[PDB]
Amino acid sequence: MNLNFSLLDEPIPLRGGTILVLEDVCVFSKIVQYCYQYESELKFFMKTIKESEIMLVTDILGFDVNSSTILKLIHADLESQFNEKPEVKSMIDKLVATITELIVFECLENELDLEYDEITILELIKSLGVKVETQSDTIFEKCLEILQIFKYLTKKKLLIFVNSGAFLTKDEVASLQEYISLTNLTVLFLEPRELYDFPQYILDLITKNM
Amino acid sequence: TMNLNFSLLDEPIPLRGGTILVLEDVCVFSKIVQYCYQYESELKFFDHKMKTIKESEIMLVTDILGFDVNSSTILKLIHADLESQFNEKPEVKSMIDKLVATITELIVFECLENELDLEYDEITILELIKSLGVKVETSDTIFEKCLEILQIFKYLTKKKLLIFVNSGAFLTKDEVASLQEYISLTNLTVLFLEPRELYDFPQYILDEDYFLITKNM
Amino acid sequence: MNLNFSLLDEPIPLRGGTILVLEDVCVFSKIVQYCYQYESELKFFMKTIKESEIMLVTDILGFDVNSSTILKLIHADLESQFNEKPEVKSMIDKLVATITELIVFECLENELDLEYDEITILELIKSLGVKVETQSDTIFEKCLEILQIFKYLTKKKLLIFVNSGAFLTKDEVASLQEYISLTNLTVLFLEPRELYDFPQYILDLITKNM
Amino acid sequence: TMNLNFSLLDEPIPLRGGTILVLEDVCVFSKIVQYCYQYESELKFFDHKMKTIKESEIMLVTDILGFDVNSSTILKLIHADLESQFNEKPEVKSMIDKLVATITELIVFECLENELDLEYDEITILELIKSLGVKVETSDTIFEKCLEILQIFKYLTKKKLLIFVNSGAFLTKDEVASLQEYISLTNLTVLFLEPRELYDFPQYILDEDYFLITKNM
Ligand SMILES: [Ca+2]
Ligand SMILES: [Ca+2]
Ligand SMILES: [Ca+2]
Ligand SMILES: [Ca+2]
Ligand SMILES: [Ca+2]
Ligand SMILES: [Ca+2]
Repeated sequence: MNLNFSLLDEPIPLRGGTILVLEDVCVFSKIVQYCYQYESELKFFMKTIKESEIMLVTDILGFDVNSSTILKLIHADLESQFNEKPEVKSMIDKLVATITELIVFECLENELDLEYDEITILELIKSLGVKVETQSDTIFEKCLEILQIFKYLTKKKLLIFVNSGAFLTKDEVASLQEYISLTNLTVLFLEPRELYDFPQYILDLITKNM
Repeated sequence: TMNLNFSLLDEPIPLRGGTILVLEDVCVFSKIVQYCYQYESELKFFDHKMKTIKESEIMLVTDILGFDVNSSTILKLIHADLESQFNEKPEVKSMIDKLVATITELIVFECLENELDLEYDEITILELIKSLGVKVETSDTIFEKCLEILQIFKYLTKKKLLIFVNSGAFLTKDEVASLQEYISLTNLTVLFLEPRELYDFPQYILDEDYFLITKNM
Repeated sequence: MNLNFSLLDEPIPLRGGTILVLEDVCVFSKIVQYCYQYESELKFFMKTIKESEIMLVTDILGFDVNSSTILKLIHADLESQFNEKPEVKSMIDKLVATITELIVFECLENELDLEYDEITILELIKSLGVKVETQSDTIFEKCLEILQIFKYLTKKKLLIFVNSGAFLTKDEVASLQEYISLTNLTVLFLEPRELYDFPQYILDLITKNM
Repeated sequence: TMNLNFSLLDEPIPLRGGTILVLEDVCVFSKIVQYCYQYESELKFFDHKMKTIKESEIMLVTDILGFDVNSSTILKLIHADLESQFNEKPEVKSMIDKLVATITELIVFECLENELDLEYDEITILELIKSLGVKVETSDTIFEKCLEILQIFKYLTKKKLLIFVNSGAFLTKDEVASLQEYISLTNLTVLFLEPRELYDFPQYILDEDYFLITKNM
């Protein structure tokens, strides 16, 4: 896909992980703003990328990777992990039947006439309170987690990181780029300065280290 | 055992077991029914130790079909109750613990396998009970719903008195009898507030002047 | 409109306030039930009356006349009462402008740059906490209030009172019937015994006191 | 006045007025930024009386455009604040009371006229303030939003320290200057955490070994 705005000679292609450097403070500021307020001067497309289809990250530690929407997707994912393990899943079914059986007995014994449905694997997973751990995150760890929840969000097409290179070591930028490619994601890193020596675009428009 | 008293009453009307109280004057009937709804006040219910029966200890029914046997208040009581049955069979509890610890590891196993750094807390018995969807079985007549209400009333130990308002009009003579039989066996204390005599069962009758007579003893 | 079910020789017409007596305990019970569970053996129509279009009252003191939906209608009603009093409404506008003016001044004086919209009559009415008083109701008073909120509910077509005559004096039944007719309502009173000497239907099917 | 200290620091870095702290090593920068987010802990902020600055007394910003000047937390503070301005002008309060009592009667008048038996409570100043929809005016640049954030930070007396993270990258030299001027006039205590030197302003610079030098004094 592509980024374009009127002052570009030609669209900036966005394939996999793209590092875009805006060395002029005023233009760094304006482009970050247009991204933030995308709806618009700046265009991503040759169908246009809707606003809802873009996720923008400026505060890494503050970004919520444990939204109801994401947890649902994680939990579903975990359940589907069992569908590749018929032997183990069947055992779980048997453990839950035994549990169900002990509970239904307590129901019979209760003075009330009680009824019930069933306990599901998904319900067990929800009850266990599974979520992404983030309390201890380093900034790099959290970047990875965002990438990883991003992959679940089939609706979202572009992830944009704002001014994040400053927090990452060379090997860390390396590790993130590698994960992006392995996962077929599309991610834009908006930077105010050249980010080490990775392939990257620079508007003063050139490319460096290809 | 129990007592119903207020200002205009010559004597307190005793509530023992199932009691049919006929308020023959419309105005008296409405007054008393209204007072029950407004209980907090003019009219008093108290046990034999002269301890007052509190609002919260009374269950007041006029809309039989509407009464919700599966109210959140009730379901929470039951789920808690089920959990506690477990907490009194240490061997069964132990079994529950082993099964949940194992299902837990198996799930956490998939968590580790997952790309994401995942944490979690624990699965509790209450959570299993709530996930299984335990609830009170649900009755295709008003008489049948009355029995159910009685069963719930007996289940709820904190509710001490059940008042049915104007329900006689819905019950055959055999049904009234079935009701009072259940009430007898299970030792309930139930007040049937009626606007007129209810067949020929023993019952109190209170006239225009709040004078009490019994009938069919 | 009409009530019908298979055991009737002919539909029972429902015009204004109708008293229907079911002297057989078993049939009183069954018909109350079918009303309760209307969706169905019992028919009200020659288009059929949808279930949502019927309001059923068995517990008079317990019925909620202060629902969000009703309050909205009451409050709107009150506002529209002002639209027939241009002089007074204009004065209220002037009182509220003065209020607005004192508040906006406090806004100017506040260190923050503050903005605002306007205070409306409807907002004043909501803020005042206007609702039907019910805490002290006698059963008769409450019957009247239900009738009175019923009139607001343009969607609802039939109100049914179950076994309520027992609570009402002759003059009270009289007063309710009178209000029903004056307000062009349609109301069914289901009774287990003859209700004094009003015009009424009786299934043992006859009419009495016409 | 204020101090930033922790384990690896030779000396505590003083926070007086507007402070630009350059952490030149990526790892140090990330470590410190991460520690600010996790503040509750390794890193300490304390005033001159050695009283600790609490989590709640710090305002930590990285996402400038995202900061919500009209948060429910803030709006409640402001509305309360507006009410209290009234409670200190007895003559104006008095005027407010008269106007509300009159509008009230006029409304209650329509209530009496209404068929329904209507009750009500009262209209309060807070309710008028909230009905009028008072809120903070809203800025079409990041620099402009920074000023707004500073204005809010000054307004919130319980917030004692403001930390901007990596915001230098967005500001021209004249804008940084405008910011620190506002901070000076209004006496704010602001920490700018930067990954590299910020133009040629006075600033602390902390190296790989947590040795501190000042620059451009
Ligand atoms: Ca289930
Ligand atoms: Ca983590
Ligand atoms: Ca849990
Ligand atoms: Ca408004
Ligand atoms: Ca009233
Ligand atoms: Ca109020």
